[PDB]
Amino acid sequence: MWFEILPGLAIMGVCLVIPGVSTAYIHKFTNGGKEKRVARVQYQWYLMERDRRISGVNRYYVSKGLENID
Amino acid sequence: MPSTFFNLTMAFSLSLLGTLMFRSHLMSTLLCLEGMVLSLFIMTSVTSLNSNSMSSMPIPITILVFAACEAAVGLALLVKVSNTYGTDYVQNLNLLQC
Amino acid sequence: AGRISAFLKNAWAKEPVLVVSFSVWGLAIIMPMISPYTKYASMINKATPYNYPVPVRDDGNMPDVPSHPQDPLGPSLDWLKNL
Amino acid sequence: MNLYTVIFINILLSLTLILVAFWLPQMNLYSEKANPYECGFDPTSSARLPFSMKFFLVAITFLLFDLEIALLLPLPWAIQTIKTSTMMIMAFILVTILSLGLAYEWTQKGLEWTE
Amino acid sequence: MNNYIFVLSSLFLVGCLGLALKPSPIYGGLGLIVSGFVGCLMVLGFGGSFLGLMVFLIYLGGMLVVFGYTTAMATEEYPETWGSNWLILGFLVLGVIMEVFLICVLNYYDEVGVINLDGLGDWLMYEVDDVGVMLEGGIGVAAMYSCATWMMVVAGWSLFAGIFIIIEITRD
Amino acid sequence: TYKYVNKKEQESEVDMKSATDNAARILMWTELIRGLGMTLSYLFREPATINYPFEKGPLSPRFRGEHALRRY
Amino acid sequence: MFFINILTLLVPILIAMAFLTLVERKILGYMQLRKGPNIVGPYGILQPFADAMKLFMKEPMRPLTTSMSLFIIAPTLSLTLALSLWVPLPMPHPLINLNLGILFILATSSLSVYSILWSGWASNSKYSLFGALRAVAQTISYEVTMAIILLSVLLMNGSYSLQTLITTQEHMWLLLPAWPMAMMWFISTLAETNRAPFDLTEGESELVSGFNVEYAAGPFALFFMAEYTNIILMNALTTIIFLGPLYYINLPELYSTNFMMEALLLSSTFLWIRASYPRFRYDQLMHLLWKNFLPLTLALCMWHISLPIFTAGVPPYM
Amino acid sequence: RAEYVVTKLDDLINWARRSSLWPMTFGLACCAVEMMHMAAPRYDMDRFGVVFRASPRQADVMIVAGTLTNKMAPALRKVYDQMPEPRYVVSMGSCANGGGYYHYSYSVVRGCDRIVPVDIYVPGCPPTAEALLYGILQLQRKIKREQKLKIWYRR
Ligand SMILES: COC1=C(OC)C(=O)C(C/C=C(\C)CC/C=C(\C)CC/C=C(\C)CC/C=C(/C)CC/C=C(/C)CC/C=C(\C)CC/C=C(\C)CC/C=C(\C)CC/C=C(/C)CCC=C(C)C)=C(C)C1=O
Ligand SMILES: CCCCCCCCCCCCCCCCCC(=O)OC[C@H](COP(=O)([O-])OCC[N+](C)(C)C)OC(=O)CCCCCCCCCCCCCCCCC
Ligand SMILES: CCCCCCCCCCCCCCCCCC(=O)OC[C@H](COP(=O)(O)OCCN)OC(=O)CCCCCCCCCCCCCCCCC
Ligand code: SF4
Repeated sequence: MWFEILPGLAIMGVCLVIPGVSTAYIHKFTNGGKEKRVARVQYQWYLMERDRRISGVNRYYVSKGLENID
Repeated sequence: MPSTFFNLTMAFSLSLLGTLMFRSHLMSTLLCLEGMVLSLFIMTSVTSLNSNSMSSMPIPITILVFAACEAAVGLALLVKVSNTYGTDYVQNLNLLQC
Repeated sequence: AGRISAFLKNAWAKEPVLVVSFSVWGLAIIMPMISPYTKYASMINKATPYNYPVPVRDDGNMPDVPSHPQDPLGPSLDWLKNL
Repeated sequence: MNLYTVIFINILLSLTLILVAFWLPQMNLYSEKANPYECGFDPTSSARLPFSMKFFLVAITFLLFDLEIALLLPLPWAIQTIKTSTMMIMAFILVTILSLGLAYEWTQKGLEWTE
Repeated sequence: MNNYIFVLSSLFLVGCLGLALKPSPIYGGLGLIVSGFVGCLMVLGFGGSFLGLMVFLIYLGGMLVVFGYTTAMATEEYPETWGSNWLILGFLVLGVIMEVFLICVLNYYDEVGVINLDGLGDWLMYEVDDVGVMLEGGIGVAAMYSCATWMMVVAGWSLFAGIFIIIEITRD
Repeated sequence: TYKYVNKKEQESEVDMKSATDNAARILMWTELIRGLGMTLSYLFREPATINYPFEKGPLSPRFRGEHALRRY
Repeated sequence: MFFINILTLLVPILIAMAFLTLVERKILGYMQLRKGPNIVGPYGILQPFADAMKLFMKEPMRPLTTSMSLFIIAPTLSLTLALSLWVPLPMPHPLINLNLGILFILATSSLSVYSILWSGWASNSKYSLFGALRAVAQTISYEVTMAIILLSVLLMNGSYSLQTLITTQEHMWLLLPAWPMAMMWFISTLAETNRAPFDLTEGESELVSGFNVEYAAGPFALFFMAEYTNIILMNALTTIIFLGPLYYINLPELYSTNFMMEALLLSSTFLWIRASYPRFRYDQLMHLLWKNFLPLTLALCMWHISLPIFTAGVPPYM
Repeated sequence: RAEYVVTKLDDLINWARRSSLWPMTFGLACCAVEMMHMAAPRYDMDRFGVVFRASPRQADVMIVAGTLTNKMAPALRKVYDQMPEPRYVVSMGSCANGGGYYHYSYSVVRGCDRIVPVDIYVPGCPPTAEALLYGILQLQRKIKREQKLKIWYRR
């Protein structure tokens, strides 16, 4: 009957869920538990570059807090 | 930037040579005209971006608008030429010499 | 007018796209001229701080400008806060 | 660099697919197979003759309207301006004259596919 | 990754050379589409993306209408691509050799400094405001709506008058 | 006898409510939505397809098939 | 890790479009009082794979009267543009985050039109020429309409990005503020994808196969993949722009699920339209767009210029 | 063993070609009326994976369904030749089989096998749509029996 289309619909459903979820998880894994930190403007890019210089491991996502100040 | 600007100036020169040297096709001449237009657009955009002349950034849009107007007029004239003869040949339109 | 009403009703029955387009064109012309919120858009875009506010020297002859951001002087944004 | 790599990966994927399509199967090429189709008969013309399209005025109008589109597209940054009254008036005038040109062409039967 | 803009400019030069060499207008429109995409990439590399995307979209529409017209009237039984005459190919490779020769000459003659092989990719972007919001291309094109209303109105009148012009030319 | 298939008897004049109904029919694509509903009902019906080599199509004793020579 | 991200974007999209072919055949069958394929797979799920293997094991059959360079370039161009168009979509985080995402979408769609045109002209046949000219007319009409629609909708939005569309539709959809733009955008996506009612480029009845009439198997499969990928993409773009899925900062999985459900619904809507309606004439499509949608969308573009000014609801730059 | 791997690969390609059979939108007469009755919802060829394509470039099998006239025969031969290489022919009905009712006509090719190589003959006038579906499945079995890779390997 009409529910015979549901296997193909479910395969399309999982194949459309997979890319966005995988992109979010890969962004988290690459950025260390945080999001991508998109930089639309030069100020945001400067913040990213400053964070990369501050961290010392040349990774902008390694956040440095109050433990650096005595 | 100076190497790229030299390349863009040479591209304009090549498109000008294409415009001046006809090969039997008014459409190809119009194509060379729009190649000159594209070269000028890229030159103006690169110059404004390099000099940070955001006040002069409307200039490429203006030249694009007027260039598309002239391309429109050229296509209309090519339509009239094709209706007159049926071949669109610059050597075929020659009867004004006398 | 009878002829105008009959023409508009016939146009609304037969070509109800040009009627909608002209009505929307007229509404988009008229509505900024009668709305009480028209000045607020310009004031919001003015109050949006895309640049650093460059401080001025203290010659002691201007009492209008503040001396600190936590002062009653200056262009407060309570209109936008309560808008 | 990332977008460049994705573009090159998609291009290489399409090239790999068409290379597989061309080197995988068995080829048997002869003249009647590779002749142009023409619904089971030999074509009378060469399929390169003039075609004489009927919507040429609509195409030129499309060029002009595409450049009007290019003019209208910086509006999302234009509405962030500090004046907004001259901006609103200018946008109204631009859309109005574009609509007036379309209306004049419609009245003069420009978009009617003259045969 | 330094000479990326130079590679793009060379590709633009090659595309304009093909357009000058004048194939059948199908391939002329192809060469202009490639040159438009390359110039878009050059503008994007030099700065704001709005101008490059604008010229790309505009030339896509333009070459589409051009393709329709060269199918309609500017066509022939055997539209020459580039190999109908060996002179066209020989002249293309001659222009390529001349381009290489001239850039080598200008690299050897490094007194003026227009093209330098060692200094290529060093002077692409001169000075940029590192910290700052609303400094990209497209803000000025928006400022055409508020600061250059004369530019806006002459462009709009050009398009309006152009509609009237094309109707009167193709009135027949 | 005969009948008309597209001729209309007189006219329904011009009215604001009828004009609004025609305007909504044109703008809201009502007959298109109706056709969508019809094929949606067909989607939710049961198909007439038989499983071919296991369920054969019905026939009749008069059916003309393959020839044969008979015996007493 | 980025190449793994590219794989997890590209491979699910290709499997999704193959099963879109399966879902299209089954939905059309069940609306035609028959079934879809149910023999090749357990429930027909192996039918697209069998079709793909047959098409890639038939010969490509290069013709005599054919510009071979463009004849080969065009289908690969179409497929790579479909995937490149799939690149910048956020669900809710894009693979490639672009400031001018919608402009990128428009440029890539126009280049796909060029792929169709070059295929039609290169396959030197009269039916291919007919299909190419019909593609020219169709893209003229929907290009001008689509540009105006996106201008007005993104004027209601802020920048030309798509994460900004997510944050705009965080509280409410854009369908309720601009539903006429949504209707005209749905029709324009049909015209962009060359789908029924107004396909007119692969017109099986007016022409034989349009621009694919000389393309044998292989590159024909490439054209089909590009077309169906563009179908899923236009429906995905419609649900990102107008039917905004629920977004929460803590978990994006419900955003991805909501996006999936609405994209599936709009793809099934495309198949529904194909089952329901007959074909336009390609001059009637141009007349319909340029005489109904273009004046209405010009007026609505003016209305959406005026609306944030008189309501003071101008969106932020970021 | 290379024989086993080659046999399984050949079975895979035969399965693909038999599960995706695309006949051409090409008929001639009452037999083609029964052919679209085989396309009808009852004996769903699309359920079998059999779907018409208009162009011969996208076709796999020509179902010669009708009377092959002398005036028609160059068109049928040209259309068959324009197919890509793995192509099959199902003659359908008495006309396409051996001329049938018009066998002694001055204008009828006595069987379409005089023009194109016929893979499967389907008898009837008209054969029922069930009978044409039987011929289609018999063609599927026939191309299931093919051993191209194994013949190549022992070649
Ligand atoms: C009275 O007078 C007469 C007539 O007048 C009325 C006649 O007419 C006439 C002629 C009569 C005939 C010819 C009869 C023929 C019958 C008909 C005309 C009617 C039957 C109906 C139709 C033709 C309409 C069919 C309608 C449909 C809705 C069916 C759908 C059809 C489609 C073509 C669309 C769906 C698509 C497909 C079937 C194929 C889709 C699949 C692919 C292309 C596969 C591509 C996918 C990939 C490449 C994916 C690969 C990628 C991957 C990642 C996969 C991974 C793979 C792995 C192996 C891992 C005669 C003689 C006549 O006397
Ligand atoms: C993405 C979200 C979902 C979208 C909808 C998807 C589901 C529905 C799909 C339906 C089937 C679509 C398949 C293709 C159909 C193609 C035909 C078609 O649609 O033609 C267009 C038809 C054309 O109709 P036509 O062509 O028959 O018109 C006749 C015209 N002549 C005689 C000149 C030929 O309709 C339109 O153009 C209407 C467009 C939408 C209009 C919306 C107006 C909304 C109201 C505005 C404001 C009103 C108040 C005014 C101010 C008041 C102030 C107080
Ligand atoms: C079969 C042949 C096919 C040939 C045609 C290929 C078409 C490709 C797909 C369509 C492309 C249309 C034009 C798109 C241009 C890029 C759009 C864009 O906005 O790029 C800018 C973007 C970064 O800009 P923005 O978003 O502002 O980010 C700043 C802070 N985030 O990103 C960037 O700055 C990245 C810049 C590079 C992006 C494009 C890379 C293209 C690489 C070349 C491809 C073709 C090579 C030649 C053929 C190969 C052999 C077949
Ligand atoms: S065999 Fe019989 S049914 Fe078939 S085409 Fe001939 S006369 Fe018609």
